[PDB]
Amino acid sequence: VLQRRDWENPGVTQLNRLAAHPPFASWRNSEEARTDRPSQQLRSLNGEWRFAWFPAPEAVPESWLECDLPEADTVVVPSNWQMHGYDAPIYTNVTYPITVNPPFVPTENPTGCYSLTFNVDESWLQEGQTRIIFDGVNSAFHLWCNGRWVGYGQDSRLPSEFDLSAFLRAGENRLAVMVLRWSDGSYLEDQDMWRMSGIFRDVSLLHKPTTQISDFHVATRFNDDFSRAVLEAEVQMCGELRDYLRVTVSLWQGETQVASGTAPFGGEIIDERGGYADRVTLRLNVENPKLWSAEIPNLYRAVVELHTADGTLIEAEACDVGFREVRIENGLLLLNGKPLLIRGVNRHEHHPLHGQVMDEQTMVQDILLMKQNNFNAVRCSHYPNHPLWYTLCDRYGLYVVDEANIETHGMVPMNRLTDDPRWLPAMSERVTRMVQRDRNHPSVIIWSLGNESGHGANHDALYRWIKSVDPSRPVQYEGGGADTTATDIICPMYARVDEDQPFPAVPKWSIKKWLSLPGETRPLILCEYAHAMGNSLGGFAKYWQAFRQYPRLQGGFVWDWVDQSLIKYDENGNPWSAYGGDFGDTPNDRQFCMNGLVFADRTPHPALTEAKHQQQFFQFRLSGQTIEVTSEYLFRHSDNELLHWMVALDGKPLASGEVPLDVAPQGKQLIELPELPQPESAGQLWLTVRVVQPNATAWSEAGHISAWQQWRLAENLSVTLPAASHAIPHLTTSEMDFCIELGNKRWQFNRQSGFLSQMWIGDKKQLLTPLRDQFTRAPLDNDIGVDEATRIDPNAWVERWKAAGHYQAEAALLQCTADTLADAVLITTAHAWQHQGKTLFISRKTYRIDGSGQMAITVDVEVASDTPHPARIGLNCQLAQVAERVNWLGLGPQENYPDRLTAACFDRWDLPLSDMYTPYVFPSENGLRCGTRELNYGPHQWRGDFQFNISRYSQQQLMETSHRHLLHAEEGTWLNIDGFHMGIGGDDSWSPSVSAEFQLSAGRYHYQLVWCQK
Amino acid sequence: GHYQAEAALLQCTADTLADAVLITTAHAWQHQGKTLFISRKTYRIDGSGQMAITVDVEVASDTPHPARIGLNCQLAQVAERVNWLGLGPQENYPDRLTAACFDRWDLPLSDMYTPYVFPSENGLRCGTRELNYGPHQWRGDFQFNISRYSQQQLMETSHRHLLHAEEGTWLNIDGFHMGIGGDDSWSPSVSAEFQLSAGRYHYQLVWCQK
Ligand SMILES: CC(C)S[C@@H]1O[C@H](CO)[C@H](O)[C@H](O)[C@H]1O
Ligand SMILES: [Mg+2]
Ligand SMILES: [Mg+2]
Ligand code: NA
Ligand code: NA
Ligand code: NA
Repeated sequence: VLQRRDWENPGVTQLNRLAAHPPFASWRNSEEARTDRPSQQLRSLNGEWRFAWFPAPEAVPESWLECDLPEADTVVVPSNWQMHGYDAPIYTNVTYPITVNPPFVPTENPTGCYSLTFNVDESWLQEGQTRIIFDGVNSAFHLWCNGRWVGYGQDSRLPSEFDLSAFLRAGENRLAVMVLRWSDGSYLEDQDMWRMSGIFRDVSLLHKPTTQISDFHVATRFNDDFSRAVLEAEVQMCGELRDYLRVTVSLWQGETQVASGTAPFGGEIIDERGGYADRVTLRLNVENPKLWSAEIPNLYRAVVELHTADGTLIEAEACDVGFREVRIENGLLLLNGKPLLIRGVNRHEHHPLHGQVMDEQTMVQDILLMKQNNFNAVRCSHYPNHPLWYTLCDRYGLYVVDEANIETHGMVPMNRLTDDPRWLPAMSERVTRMVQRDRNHPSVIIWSLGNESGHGANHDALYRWIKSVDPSRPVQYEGGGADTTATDIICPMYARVDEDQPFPAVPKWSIKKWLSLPGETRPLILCEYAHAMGNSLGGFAKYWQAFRQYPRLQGGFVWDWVDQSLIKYDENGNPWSAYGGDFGDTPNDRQFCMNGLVFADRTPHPALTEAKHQQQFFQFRLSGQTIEVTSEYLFRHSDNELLHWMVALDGKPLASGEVPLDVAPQGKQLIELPELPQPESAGQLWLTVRVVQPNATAWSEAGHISAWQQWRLAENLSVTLPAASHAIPHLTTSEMDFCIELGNKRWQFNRQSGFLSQMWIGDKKQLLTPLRDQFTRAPLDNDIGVDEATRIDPNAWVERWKAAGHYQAEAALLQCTADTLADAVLITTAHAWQHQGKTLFISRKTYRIDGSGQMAITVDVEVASDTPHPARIGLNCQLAQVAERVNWLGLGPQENYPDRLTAACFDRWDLPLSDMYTPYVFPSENGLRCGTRELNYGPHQWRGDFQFNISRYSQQQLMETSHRHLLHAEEGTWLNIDGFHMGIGGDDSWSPSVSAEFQLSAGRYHYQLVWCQK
Repeated sequence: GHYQAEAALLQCTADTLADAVLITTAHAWQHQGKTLFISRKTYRIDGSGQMAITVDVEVASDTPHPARIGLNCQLAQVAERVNWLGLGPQENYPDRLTAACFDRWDLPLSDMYTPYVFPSENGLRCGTRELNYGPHQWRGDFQFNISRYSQQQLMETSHRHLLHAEEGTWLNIDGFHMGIGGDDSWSPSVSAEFQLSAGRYHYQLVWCQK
């Protein structure tokens, strides 16, 4: 064992490991099997185990096999030992966490010694077979039972199983598991995620009779219109063949048996040597079957009884059966005859506390959120999941892409292993043992060959293996250019909608162009798109406009579901979110582990609502009085949906109402609105419709909003002049300052800087920092890309801004004059922002303070055409006032940006100040709200047509601080008011991704604001 | 009512600045009680004899997007040459300007008119920073056409040969101009990005004699 070094041999991926197979419970009562109640023959060995850590496997003492070590501790299993503090988790993306020297791993290979003293019931050893199942061990392990070696296993994401029947004694028993952190297996586990290890999934003991169901496959085929099905169940036995032996496969819907078949063993003749005498295929006819889909996850129950002809049950197995067809026809992925539109998301198995250990609660939590936010599909990025995941997806209704635990991203070139026949054995085990495990789950609709491992001949062989073994499911794979011969689906990652990215060998064509390349017929579903890293998902709507226009663009899987942040603690025992490099870990890829639509604790990022809106299942058109509602549901009718409409003038409700939605799948409903009441005052009428689900479901609460849309109706422009003012403001001129006085209000303009330096209400200052122009933002993740202090990327927006000096450019005053008028004082200014002799921006302003006490600020900016386009064109100032609430008439309520505002609605919004800050773990520009016409904060009111954000953090603190928890609330409130703001992008987070139409490139910019106290 | 919309004055004040005079105005174009467009303007005339016109326009969102947001007038002058710094030499519109080049152009006044057999808007040149005609110079960032033919005469005349040179020179200077379309000629074919849909529009001119 010490001598062999099997963890450094891709030829040895297991020793004495049993065959893979679908979930077994070995029920000895049919009814228990039918109802899926716990099985006395399936014991869990989860809980308190004994664990010790070692620098290498050589440093594991001989005594540990026979005796528990005193140094060892009592830990909970399943667990990742990094999460218990024993060593550091490593976050790396591409570059391997170990030296690239296949198949060799580091001599210093962290070794986790697990042990358990447990009882085996006598009954279990008198008859039948007792096996141990390790659902997840990262990354390789040797197993001993009662001091005797049992076997070895690799592949972190599939169960390893061993027969312990001859190793177990009655009474107390002891398992010894030596878990290696790195193995030849590691070379195929280079996923972009936290690198951890240990026994991290369930450990259990299964008892099976000596004569047993060893394997079983369920299949369902249909007639042309799905009105008749045939369930086909292949069952294989182990043990002695006997004439009295039978299998009954019976199909239940609730408590009704709908079909049943019983046959002896011995299948049809297969070749010249006969057939499988140890197998039987059962064929059941089902009339008018209830079809399975994510829309309506109709399940049947299938119970497979192994028994004597005379009626003695030997054992029962079972699975949920979902009657559905998955085929690709004429270039379209069809489910039950209908073209799918995949509203998907990639989801790693991550928990901020427990690491890579999963639990029902978290999984259920994830499914509900996904379904509540209009997702219908998930990708198992990039390994087979905890077995409960599929059960839940079967039951709640989600399309799953099941992915082999193969990623060799770090290799050079990416297919160095996958094109090497010597790695085919290791690879095949990762594909084949997956298929054997999950093939009966209806929620799995697509098989994937892994992730980011180039395209090698090994992929082609495995592709064909699956197509041969399971015709029911298309096979996809992205490596080597996303459209190789190893994929039934064009599945690129981060291909853009309109923009070609013609990388050599592996181009990412615009998805619209990709479909029509000469000879191409396949459907396109993006395996990864819209990289939700930090403040992101800009341009998301553009994907969905395309998905809907093009039949063969059948959607994609967002990257990704949840931030991979871990929980650390400070001096005071206060929790904070940690990313790459926060564990002494190096080389690291810092915050690249947080691309989630939700935080590690499952709190939504702002972007989640944008996804929810774009992935709506009802589309709307307006034509005068008529709302046309179109259903994008393929199967269900809108039987738990009513339309809630509201007409509002500038946030003020006028008319409302409800209509029940009665829409057939893919059908249309015309809702005729009543004659609307005439709005008195001036303003813009907005119509808002919402789709509300009256009844609670398995996945949502009563009143859950599933879709919404807005339209501008009538606008009555204000023509009424404000009534003339008695008072006239007084200019108090100085060498250094222009003061303007009216009532208790006082305005000061510094004649050396050119900016409003101060305002007074009564005799209290309102500003801590003068009102100045701003052309920069605290850079987003998308602004940064793969840019770091040691490796400069000159093309990332932040570097373009930096090199051009946007951040360090000083305002030179060109002009600052004062004029008194009939009813107003007029301050005129001009500033030039220069860096090293170049003039980047000229800002020409006028400040018109009149008798009403309302300062009308007019701003016109020239931006030099050869300077990189600025992040924003606006003003900032630090206010002295700190209010509890922020109130505005604009897009909201949540954070929105120019290329991410479709989900925001125009209305009157009122939130606490803290909600106006988005706590991105890597702090940046955040909290912006667009199309705002009025902003209120304490005694202040601004009016116009602007974008804004308001917080206790400066753009300077946001860009100088690496983690959210290190931010300190500054004195007063920083306000950012922008006439214009650059898009956030996020088609990926490693190249500039902001589309041309969201870049501030017009050259000349104009916006006007009205500042008044109310 | 875009074609019979009457201008209704809302504000018209003057102020003497330190070194200039400022004329602030506000207009509403109305039809059947509906305000279509509001035009807010400042005219600033300083010692150099330069008239800086600042125009801010509101367009009601529920009115069809207008053909142009600009200014016009009939000049008494009739010159032989038109000289401009902008896209040219030929007629160009926002959705048909890729062939035009930015440069100093000098054409006879006739060339600034396109003789389409059925008369319409014509002769426009876009992205113009300076226009010279006789004594006059206009500066900013605008589009313009310049001819002996008013919009009114063009739209009322069926054939080009029935056209008569009016007295003086009709000038149209647009801050913004709607696309011309053409994907077909039997349904709206002007793309969204070339429709004047923003709701609020700003442009600025400088007028002076040279
Ligand atoms: C950084 C790119 C060169 S690779 C890029 O990294 C991303 C980071 O979240 C994801 O892991 C993507 O799958 C991968 O293509
Ligand atoms: Mg090995
Ligand atoms: Mg990768
Ligand atoms: Na489609
Ligand atoms: Na990542
Ligand atoms: Na930062």
